[PDB]
Amino acid sequence: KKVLTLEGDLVLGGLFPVHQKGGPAEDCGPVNEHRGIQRLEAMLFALDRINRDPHLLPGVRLGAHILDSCSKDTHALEQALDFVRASTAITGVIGGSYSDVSIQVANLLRLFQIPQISYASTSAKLSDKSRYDYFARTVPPDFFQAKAMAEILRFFNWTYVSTVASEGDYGETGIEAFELEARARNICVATSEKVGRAMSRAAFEGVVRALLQKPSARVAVLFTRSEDARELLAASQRLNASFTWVASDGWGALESVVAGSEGAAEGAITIELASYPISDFASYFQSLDPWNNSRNPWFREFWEQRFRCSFRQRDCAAHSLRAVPFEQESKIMFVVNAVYAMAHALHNMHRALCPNTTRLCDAMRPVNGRRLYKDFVLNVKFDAPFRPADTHNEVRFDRFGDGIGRYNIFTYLRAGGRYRYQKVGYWAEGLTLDTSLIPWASPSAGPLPASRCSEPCLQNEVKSVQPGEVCCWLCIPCQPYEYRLDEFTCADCGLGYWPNASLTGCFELPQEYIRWGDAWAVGPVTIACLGALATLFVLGVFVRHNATPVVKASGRELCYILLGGVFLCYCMTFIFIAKPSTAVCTLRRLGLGTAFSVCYSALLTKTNRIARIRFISPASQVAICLALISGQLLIVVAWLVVEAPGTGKETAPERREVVTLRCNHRDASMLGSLAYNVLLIALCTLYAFKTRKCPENFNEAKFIGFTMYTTCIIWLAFLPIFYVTSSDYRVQTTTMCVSVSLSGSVVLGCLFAPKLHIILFQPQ
Amino acid sequence: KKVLTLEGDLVLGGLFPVHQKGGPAEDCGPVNEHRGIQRLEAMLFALDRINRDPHLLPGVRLGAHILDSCSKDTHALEQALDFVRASTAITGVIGGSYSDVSIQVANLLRLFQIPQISYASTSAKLSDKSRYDYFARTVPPDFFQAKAMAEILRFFNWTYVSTVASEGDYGETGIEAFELEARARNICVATSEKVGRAMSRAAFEGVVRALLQKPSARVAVLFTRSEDARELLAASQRLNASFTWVASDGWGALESVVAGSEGAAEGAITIELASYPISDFASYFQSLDPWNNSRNPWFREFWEQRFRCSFRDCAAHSLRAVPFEQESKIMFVVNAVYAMAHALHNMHRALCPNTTRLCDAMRPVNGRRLYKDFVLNVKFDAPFRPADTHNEVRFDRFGDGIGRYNIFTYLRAGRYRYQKVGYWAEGLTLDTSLIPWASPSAGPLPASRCSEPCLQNEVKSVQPGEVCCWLCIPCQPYEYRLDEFTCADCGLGYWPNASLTGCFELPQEYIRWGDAWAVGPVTIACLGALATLFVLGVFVRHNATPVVKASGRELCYILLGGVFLCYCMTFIFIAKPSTAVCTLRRLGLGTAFSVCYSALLTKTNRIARFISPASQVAICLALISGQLLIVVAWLVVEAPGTGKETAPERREVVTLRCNHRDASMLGSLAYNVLLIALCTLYAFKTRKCPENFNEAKFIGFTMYTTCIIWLAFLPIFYVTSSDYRVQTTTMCVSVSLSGSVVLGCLFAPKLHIILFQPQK
Ligand SMILES: CCCc1cc2c(NCCc3ccc(OCc4nnn[nH]4)cc3)nc(OC)nc2s1
Ligand SMILES: *[C@@H]1O[C@H](CO)[C@@H](O)[C@H](O)[C@H]1NC(C)=O
Ligand SMILES: *[C@@H]1O[C@H](CO)[C@@H](O)[C@H](O)[C@H]1NC(C)=O
Ligand SMILES: N[C@@H](CCC(=O)O)C(=O)O
Ligand SMILES: N[C@@H](CCC(=O)O)C(=O)O
Repeated sequence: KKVLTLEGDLVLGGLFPVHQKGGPAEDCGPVNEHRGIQRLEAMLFALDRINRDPHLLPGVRLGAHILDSCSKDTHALEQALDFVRASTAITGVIGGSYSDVSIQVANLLRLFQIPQISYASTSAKLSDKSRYDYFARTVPPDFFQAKAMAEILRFFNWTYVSTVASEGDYGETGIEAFELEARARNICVATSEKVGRAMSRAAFEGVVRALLQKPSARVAVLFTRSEDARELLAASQRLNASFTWVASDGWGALESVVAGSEGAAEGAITIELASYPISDFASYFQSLDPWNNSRNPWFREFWEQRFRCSFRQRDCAAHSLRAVPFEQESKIMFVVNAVYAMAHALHNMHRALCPNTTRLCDAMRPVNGRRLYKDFVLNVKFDAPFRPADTHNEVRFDRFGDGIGRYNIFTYLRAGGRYRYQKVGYWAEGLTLDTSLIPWASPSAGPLPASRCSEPCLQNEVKSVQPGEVCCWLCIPCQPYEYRLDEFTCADCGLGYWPNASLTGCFELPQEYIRWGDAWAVGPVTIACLGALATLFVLGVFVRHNATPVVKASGRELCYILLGGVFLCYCMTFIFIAKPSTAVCTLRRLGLGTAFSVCYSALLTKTNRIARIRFISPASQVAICLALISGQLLIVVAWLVVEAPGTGKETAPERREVVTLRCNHRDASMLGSLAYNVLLIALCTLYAFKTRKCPENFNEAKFIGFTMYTTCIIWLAFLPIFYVTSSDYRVQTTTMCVSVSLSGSVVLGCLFAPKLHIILFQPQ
Repeated sequence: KKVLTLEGDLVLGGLFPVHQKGGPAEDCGPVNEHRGIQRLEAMLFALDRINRDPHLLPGVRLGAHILDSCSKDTHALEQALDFVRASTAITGVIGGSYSDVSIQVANLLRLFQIPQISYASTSAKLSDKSRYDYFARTVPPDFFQAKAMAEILRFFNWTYVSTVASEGDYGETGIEAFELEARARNICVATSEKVGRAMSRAAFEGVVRALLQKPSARVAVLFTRSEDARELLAASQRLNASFTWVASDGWGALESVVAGSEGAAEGAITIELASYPISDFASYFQSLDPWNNSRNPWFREFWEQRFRCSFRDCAAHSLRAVPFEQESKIMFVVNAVYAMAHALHNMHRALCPNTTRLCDAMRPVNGRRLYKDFVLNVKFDAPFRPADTHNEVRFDRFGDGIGRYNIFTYLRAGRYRYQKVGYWAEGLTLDTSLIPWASPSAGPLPASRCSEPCLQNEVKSVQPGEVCCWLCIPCQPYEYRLDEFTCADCGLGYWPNASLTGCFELPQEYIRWGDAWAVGPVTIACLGALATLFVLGVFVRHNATPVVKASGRELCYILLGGVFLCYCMTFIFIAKPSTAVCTLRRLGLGTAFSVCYSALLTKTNRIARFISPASQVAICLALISGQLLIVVAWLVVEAPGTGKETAPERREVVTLRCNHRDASMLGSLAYNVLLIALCTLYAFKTRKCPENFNEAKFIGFTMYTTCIIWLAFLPIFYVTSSDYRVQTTTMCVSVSLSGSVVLGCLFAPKLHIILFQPQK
């Protein structure tokens, strides 16, 4: 209901938010001590400085008609009728501390052609000159704050965040640009909330809970007014929640937002417009008292709110503004600039429109607002008022009547104890953060907070993206034989190889075979050596005593061939344990049959000659034995011609199983040669059953039959053991040896023990 | 720049979109015919009918001051300055069509206390009476169309959808409400697009292409103004793109939107406010011609545009010959005018009781009184109503209407037409028979979803909070799925049913009686049993024969019996296991071996060296009963049971096994081994004299052979403990061979000398 009026030739209107938006019962409550009173005193100070300037409007004195908007658009629009009710007359309006108020006032003012310059309105909608064609401002739009915030988020690897925004033209227009800029930097948003004009504490707690619903998103982005930010921070403190805040210029660097909720706000990052303090305004504002500053109608209420006193008790005289500290507001410069800009415009008009006189002129009595705005408002160019030493600034408007984009970045920190605000880098055309000043980001404290949906998969895991969400992937493990060729897919190697340590490689593994130094090779080798030594000893004994009647009673040539066969029977253990080659496989295929053929042929001839006792000479006997041996050899030669002498490396469903080196298919030759021997054995047994006759010095073929029986029992009992363990061929070939050696040892003991018994125990 | 003025005692304002929005070049474009001239003539007709009624304002003549908004808010406000310049006087303002114009005008009018009633304005923001405290309307808000659309997009199963909006209050608020309602029902928005105030053809084509980038969403939900819809349809026709359109009342049922783009628009579904046609208005409009309708300044431009003629050969045409199609919202305009008239009549009756002409008290009408006590409390029969209807005019606490809607489809008959298929008041009802593609035998319904349904055997896993999309995953071949999200184990020894929800205990397994591995011995055992029966019969018959007389005992008959029992035991090993079968196997094996070796223990003892016909039998029976004692004690200690086996890589493989472990048998075999070491020892000590027919060296040979067999067999058993099939085959073969050795080695010479060569 109050208005500030100062007489002058030309009157400039003003609009400031002196009072905060009251509650339901009352339209307007408490006073704004920083964004209200100080800005108004700045405008008054600029007017006073202009009115004693000889170079700027020497003969024209500027008046003022200042109103209060009370942070509400309807109240501001109701008050704004005073500017247009005259058509005293108002040339232009320096106003706007909010975007809704500015838009509503511009919509009304454009119908009467009244220029308007704003000092704090940063909405992008106002750059459309087809809708708002009477408007200028000294601040940049919100097109660049979204870019700055997106780059700040991208710097710290924050890819999963949450946006809280306010309702109107500042909050939604800013968040749409932030969402576009996030899209252009591969970022992703989880949830979105909005705050209404009328909101209670319970709804704020609901917003906090909705933010807490997603635990992975620990970063909250705010495009909010100061009151909404204060209430949200208070609610978060009450509910004991912890977030890392990134806020717009609504929070700025105000101390009232974080008053009483210091614990919740610590570690936040905020953006503010770049500015400097003015030295004259401090000395001007620190000399004001209610008994001299009569022209301001809202000063006494501010005095009572500030110093907590009352003029009724006559106790407010002691207090003074000098003793208490002074913290100048950020946008004061902008306010001063706006006023000076308008002044300069009018000066140029007065210089061009009528150069004859210095006072006002009959042509310029009713000022034209189209000419003034279109020609002179947008073409102003001067040096900034009260500029700090060694710094250069300038006052200009773009095509859209907007300012220049420069911002400063602040953190809230806990001192060594009171809380203060510090610069952490500029932002002009690209970020320039200095990470040393932020406490939460020096590495002594800990690693930087995290805001990702899903953690990075391991080198052995692969990524399969879930449809509908880029930021979140599910890790998977590859088969143990599989290597990871690319980030989102892995393949398997060709059989015979194994993944590299880095798992981006294929490597041929260790070919495995039985080795000489193994105990499983040592044992059979020792047994074979002992058998060979025993055979040599028996041969040496028979040779040494070759003239005794008992030795002469038996054949000597057949004894020698049988001893040689026994020796070959033993040597095969050693042949069959040797590393496979081009020659060793041939010996493995040959010697088994050769040994059986030699031994069984010797037995056959011995029984044949005893049974017959034609062609009984020691040479007919040698010929028959050699023919019987050569028969088996014929088959081996044929097999060598029929099949291929070679080897093979295999694999099995269990791919881990190493590629063993084995000989080629040996089915037909071995089994057939089996016949070259088992049939011969059967004939020998038959002739032994027929040799029971004509007893010789011995002719106890009861021993040869027993030998054959024991051999059949032996081998025939290896067949169950084999299938039992068809794997581990290295241990598989630890039965063929130990059966062949046993058969040979049975034959040797059977044939030689009675003769040695006679040789030793009796003279005969 | 032109104004329509009619004199009267009281004046009502008006605001209609007579002209379409012009381009960058000019302020005002071509004339708008349906939401223009028709509505303006409806208002004029309502005023003239009110100005000749016995019961409503009999002594006061109402005037009019009607302006043009040209589809722009800035132009509408510049024109609306005329209403407040008096502060002639304006009693009320029958206001905007589009929501932006209404909001802009209301912001200015609330300052001077001038009531306003709108038509066709459906924005939700206007329901907030803290800001627009002088605004009323006869149409419901946009809070219910979102519900209607979300239920049409759920009757048919659509879940990946796209949205297109117009910049401004109407489109943005509507899309926000629709998104909330869709989330509430599990409907998910694929992509979101916006249309600006000034958009070129390339921008519309870009919007179409952006819609065409995600290809599962084939349904587009438009909540936009009519001109944007027309331009988007033209762009879609040019680029040969096909979608299913769901539109709000901005499209409505206008023929202008679908002029020349019939192919792209076919099959669309739109929503319109519920209304009826008035019959007096048709003849009123159809009777107009430019020579007598001189009070309307915009009529000649409409005539020129409509009939394509120039007044500078215009009299040949007539409006009666052409068909007439009434616009949907004529009733609402008539209702608004009548509501204002009734409010003024009631106020006049309250304040000027003794006169019919205006009195001095009402001379400057008080806006705040008329609106707070008379406008919101009107109630009357809706005028020009159908013969059997009950529509009434009233306002709620927010000055709103009742929410009822109709639903239309666009089809080809060869002319095209709109067809009504249902309505929405509080619950959705629609007839799918009238829709061509929704009718049966036409084919499957158009589909739009993130993921197709999972297979029977598969399970879906999704990220948390992902309510629409689903990622299917195959469960393991041996797992029972608890619910769609998570598969689980079914149970050891069980396999999942065919339906993948049931589970069934696997069948057991035991040797099939026809496997050749087991068949081979059943035959060997039969042959051995036949031989034992033969030998027993021959020796039983010829007891008189001297070969029987020479040895003189019955341990031979015992031994034979034992041999027969050993073969019957090898019959009983290859059998279906049970408790009794386990006991029989665990008794008979030891019994048969101990019997045979005890017998030959007797004969070796007897020939080693009081020897009596009963002492030898007593020793044999004592050794047998000793073995029976041991086996019975060990069977009492370990109760016989049956079990089922399973293991780490068992893959549908079940088994039946005896509860007794293999190693527990070992003790009995140890016993028998010692027995053998004794029999052999004695057979070694008596290796010289042939007491009768050389019957000692044959006994020695038999002892050695049995020792060889046991030495060969024992490790094969331990090595083959791993595999059961080979174990049973080897056990059967070894036992059968061990019996055959004793038989053939000992009983062959006696049979040969008795039968083949009788010489005793
Ligand atoms: C009563 C009858 C006694 C006889 C037995 C007998 C016999 N038996 C051994 C047969 C056999 C077994 C497994 C093998 O797989 C193992 C392997 N092989 N190469 N690498 N690993 C290979 C061969 N071979 C032959 O000479 C051919 N003569 C005879 S006389
Ligand atoms: C952000 O991510 C990049 C990508 O690896 C990394 O190099 C950079 O260090 C991250 N930022 C910080 C502050 O660690
Ligand atoms: C939509 O899904 C429900 C759920 O199974 C189903 O009952 C209904 O039939 C579906 N709609 C149509 C048109 O089939
Ligand atoms: N930039 C803020 C104004 C805040 C202030 O007055 O400091 C807005 O446009 O909403
Ligand atoms: N109901 C639409 C206008 C559509 C019409 O003109 O009928 C709105 O609120 O903007």
